[PDB]
Amino acid sequence: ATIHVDGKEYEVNGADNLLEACLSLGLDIPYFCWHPALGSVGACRQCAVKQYQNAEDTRGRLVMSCMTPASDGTFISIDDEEAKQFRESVVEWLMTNHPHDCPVCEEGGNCHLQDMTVMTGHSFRRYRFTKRTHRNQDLGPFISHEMNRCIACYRCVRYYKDYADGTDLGVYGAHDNVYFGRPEDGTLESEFSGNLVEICPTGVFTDKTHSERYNRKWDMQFAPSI
Amino acid sequence: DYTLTRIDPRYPLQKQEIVTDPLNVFMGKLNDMVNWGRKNSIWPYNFGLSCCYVEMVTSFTAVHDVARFGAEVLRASPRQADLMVVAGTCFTKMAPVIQRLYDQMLEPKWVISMGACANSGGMYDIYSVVQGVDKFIPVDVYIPGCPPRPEAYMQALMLLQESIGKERRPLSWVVGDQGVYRANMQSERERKRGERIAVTNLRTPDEI
Amino acid sequence: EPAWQTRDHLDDPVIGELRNRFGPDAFTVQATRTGVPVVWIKREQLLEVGDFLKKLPKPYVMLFDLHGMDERLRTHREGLPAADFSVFYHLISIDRNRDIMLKVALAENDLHVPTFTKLFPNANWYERETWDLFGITFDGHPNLRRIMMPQTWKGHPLRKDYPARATEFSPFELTKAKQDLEMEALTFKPEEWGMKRNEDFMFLNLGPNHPSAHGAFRIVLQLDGEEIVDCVPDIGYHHRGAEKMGERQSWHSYIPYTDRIEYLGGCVNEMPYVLAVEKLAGITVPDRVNVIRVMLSELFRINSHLLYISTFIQDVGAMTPVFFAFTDRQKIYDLVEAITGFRMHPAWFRIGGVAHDLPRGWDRLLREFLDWMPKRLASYEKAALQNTILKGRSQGVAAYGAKEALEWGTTGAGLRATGIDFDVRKARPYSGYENFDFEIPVGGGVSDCYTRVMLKVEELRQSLRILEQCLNNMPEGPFKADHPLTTPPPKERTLQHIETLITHFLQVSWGPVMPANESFQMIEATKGINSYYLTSDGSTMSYRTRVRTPSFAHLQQIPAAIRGSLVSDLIVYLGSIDFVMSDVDR
Amino acid sequence: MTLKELLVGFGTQVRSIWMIGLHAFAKRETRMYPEEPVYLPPRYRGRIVLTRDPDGEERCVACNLCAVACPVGCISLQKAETKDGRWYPEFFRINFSRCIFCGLCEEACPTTAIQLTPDFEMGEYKRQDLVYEKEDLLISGPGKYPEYNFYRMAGMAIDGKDKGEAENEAKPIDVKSLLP
Ligand code: SF4
Ligand code: SF4
Ligand code: SF4
Ligand code: SF4
Ligand code: SF4
Ligand code: FES
Repeated sequence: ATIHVDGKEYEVNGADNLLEACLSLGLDIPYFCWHPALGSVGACRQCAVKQYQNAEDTRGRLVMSCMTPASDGTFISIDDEEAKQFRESVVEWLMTNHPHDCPVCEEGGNCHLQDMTVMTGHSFRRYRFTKRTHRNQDLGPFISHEMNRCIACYRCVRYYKDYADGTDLGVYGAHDNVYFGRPEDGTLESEFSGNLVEICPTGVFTDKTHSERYNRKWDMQFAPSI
Repeated sequence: DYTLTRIDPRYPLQKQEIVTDPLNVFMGKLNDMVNWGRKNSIWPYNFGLSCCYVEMVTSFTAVHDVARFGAEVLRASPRQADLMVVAGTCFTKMAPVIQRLYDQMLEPKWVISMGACANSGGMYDIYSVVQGVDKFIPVDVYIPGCPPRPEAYMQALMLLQESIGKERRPLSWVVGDQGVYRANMQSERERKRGERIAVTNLRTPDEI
Repeated sequence: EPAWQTRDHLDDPVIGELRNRFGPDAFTVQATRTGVPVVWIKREQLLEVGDFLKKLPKPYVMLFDLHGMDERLRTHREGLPAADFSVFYHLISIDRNRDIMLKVALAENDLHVPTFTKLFPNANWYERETWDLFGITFDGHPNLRRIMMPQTWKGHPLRKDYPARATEFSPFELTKAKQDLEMEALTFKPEEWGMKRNEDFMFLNLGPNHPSAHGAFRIVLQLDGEEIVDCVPDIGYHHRGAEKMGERQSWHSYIPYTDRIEYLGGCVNEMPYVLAVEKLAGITVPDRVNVIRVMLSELFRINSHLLYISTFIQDVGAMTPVFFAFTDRQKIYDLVEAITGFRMHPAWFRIGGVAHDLPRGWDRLLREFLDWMPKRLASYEKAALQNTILKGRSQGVAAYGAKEALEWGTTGAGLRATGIDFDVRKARPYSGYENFDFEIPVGGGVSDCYTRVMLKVEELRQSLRILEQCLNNMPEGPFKADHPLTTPPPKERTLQHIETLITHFLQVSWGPVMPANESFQMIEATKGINSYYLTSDGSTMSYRTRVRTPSFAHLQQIPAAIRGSLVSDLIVYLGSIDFVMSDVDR
Repeated sequence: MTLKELLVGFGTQVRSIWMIGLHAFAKRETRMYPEEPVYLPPRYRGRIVLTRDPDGEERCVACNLCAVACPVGCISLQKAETKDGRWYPEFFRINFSRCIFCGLCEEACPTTAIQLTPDFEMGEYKRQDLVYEKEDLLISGPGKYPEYNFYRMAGMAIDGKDKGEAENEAKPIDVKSLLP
């Protein structure tokens, strides 16, 4: 297929969506809800680009790149002013309830939301009201739960139910009182519950074994191994 | 609480051994008066290397007046000077020159490291900088700071002064023990920790 | 259009002249944020382009910079010629008040460039610098020896594969044999350095230890009786590896390292680095930030000029003005400690602004220093500068005209003593220096030591005028920019907002992500023109940090003016240059 | 030289001698250390200490921002957790032989726990005593910032501070609540 990003022509796989096609080319598009192994559901509304109908179209329309197929002759813009404003607005709307917990959080320096707020340029806060809070749950000796830092991106429920076929974790609640976790306090039953520490873009699910002797990612001497 | 050092040609060519204090009250009074005369007239070596030397000569001026301690002669030859102040960075090219200037000095000699560069290499963890002046010469008094303020250099000067005031050196080279005795004084960290911990409030940084 | 916008300068008349001379496809323009036209030229046409620029109607008489760059690890090389190494030449045309940057591409194996010394004599040390740190060989150089490191060294540090840290190397062992061979390496033998020794020429060695404030270095002297017939400076005794260090630290953490490039500038040295970083990030600082930075730069300039005058007077032989001028430096240090919090190296500038706001009461200390200064300066002049013995020591000693200053790259009072009115603060205004009323002094046309001293005294008086103008009308507003890349964000918003805390968390730990671009900024330092050239590959680190300093050009200018004099004139000339070894070596 | 330059030179030497005598009849500019204590500004960058909460706890949360923001890398620490869940440094050491007193750690501290007091007398005999452990850094008060508390702003629940009890935090609404 043939796409045009900011007037520049690119050749991409026609079956894939615009988000993974543009991320394959090295272009930077924000995203929270979409995962490469889980598919697109269009939840977080963070991946907005401005799609034009034809070449000589100036108005366009704000679409989501994860739900937009990369068909032949597609015309989109990433760094459009309205698209950038909407993406910063989505970051800000996720910021209206995020707790002031980054120094005391295990995902600090490894947080997708941290990189994604810095990337979108959002640094000024104009929210002066209260922030919602949630009680935590005891999710066994491996996963530590902190429901305050969630952004309701629905990655955990999608992975744990559709992919891993786990049955003890889910979403409850309502409009802004969504609760992602077990129906009651107890250990997570699935044998693939460890991948929630990286499926979750925030620090809701953290490695408690690492959280005992914690240090940041830049302090880690890493190696590849089997 | 004393250390015996003797030199006899990896640098330095000397070994330290823990020895108790031997210190005739006439010899003790002679040693005390010799140490008093040595500590009240310390003749430094004018050695211009880096930033810390500029702050050393900022200590050397009228607004600070290190001359009050009898430490203002500032001889340009290593033979005429008693104290070597490594006030700068020990570069790889300048390390043998520093070693030679230390070698040409004569007993008694003392070494004051000025700045993080001369202390441990400091902020320059680079290929051409030797990480610390203690890698090749012994050091008596260390000063931290980048640069240390001039009054800190006088503080280290007094530190060296009571270090000299409680050390034993041979009066003559023909009679007595020739080894150099240096007191293992209690360090300033746990000595000042009695009043450093009790600090409660400081002036807020929004005022002058 | 803002001053940080990416332009290629295709409308530059020099570009059209090169188009008409060499054809349309002989070269390739490059769009950067350096503010100068950057032209990628072929290697064999380099000398032809140099001749064409030298013989322009308004010629490019100055070789401002000449260095190399390791382009092996550079990923974002879109629109650029394929190269594993590059060599860039920054050439300044004073008459046009412009400059150009010619870049020559080199492969990984064929690392030879035609020499450039036949057009500019400063290309000798510039090409020795390029060979010393990159290994690039220049065909036809008189002597391509290591200038910063000893000849008994392996590898080239500014290559991208070299280990930067001494911890990667073994700990420095100094055995008896190591000390013997290191002292043997410093032994000077005339045939290698090009002395070419009549059986009467006395050979003299000054240094490397230097009982003065301006670093430590060595000069080898050939003496026909008491006449200096030939001399070549020996530098590299203060090499701190600052550029490779700039490849190691982040954008934010590098500022204390820019502090100690020239240790008599402080904020004056911090200014071009943060200006180039703000050019990279597209940050437009508010006017209050500009006035604060101007105030600190002028204060440190007065400090450096006071120290230079004191050390020169002490070199002549009067020892009391060093005490008085250091008391004045203590007053300046009182104000600087009150504002920033440290005496010589404040490290107080930040990307997009300053570290803190001003304390309450800085105007009182500024007023006190401003009424303390001028009577002391007048007493300084009437006590030592108008002395006839000092005039006999200094007037007519190591003099050169405009041609010798231009061809050797001399800037500052060394260039302004020739009557060439070239100051950065007036030719290319930066940081709101146009909102101040001040004069640029010029000499009669002869660069004596006395002419440079009076030029710096008049510069001190003009800096006092700028300080008074800043104190009288001081803007009220922010002390940091509103850009999201301002590092760090304001502290109270970090302390009680969450996205500001996140921006702080990712800007002090990983570092800010500057987009992949090139930037350049030169300023009028306390000793001349100091320039920062920063190339970023889109990471949180500087891919290339090039620092050009005027003391390098002055030290290379030294043998062209001191030839045919005695040794006391050499000491007076050394004391009257206003250099430091950290400026030359860095 | 001519006779005129000789008389001018003699006059300038006499003038310089007279001005040196006039400065000799002036007041001393010397600040007499150590009898006269040095006045240092409040924001003077000197000895690094670790401050305390107004409640009496240590203000550090072992977030390791100062260690990575330190360009010399002279900070080492390890995070530890109490039974309630608050974060403190298990140990904390600064290599003062390496520290350049650049103040980047205090600027980068998100809890204002680490500060630089106006104190400069840090000279030492041995380099081993220049490593200041956590015993030599924690002071009895809040230092230059007298009323800040990170845990009052923090969203994490600790002892004496339940969920929703922080600044600008509503009470936790349960998902089983009958209100729509
Ligand atoms: S808990 Fe994590 S993965 Fe689940 S919706 Fe919230 S942010 Fe997404
Ligand atoms: S998960 Fe929340 S508290 Fe943790 S680093 Fe990310 S934004 Fe901060
Ligand atoms: S410690 Fe700092 S002030 Fe002293 S020589 Fe090193 S860089 Fe300069
Ligand atoms: S002042 Fe600078 S060098 Fe010292 S500990 Fe803090 S960040 Fe490190
Ligand atoms: S930056 Fe502050 S809170 Fe974080 S580890 Fe350092 S001292 Fe502790
Ligand atoms: S990534 Fe497309 S809406 Fe979430």
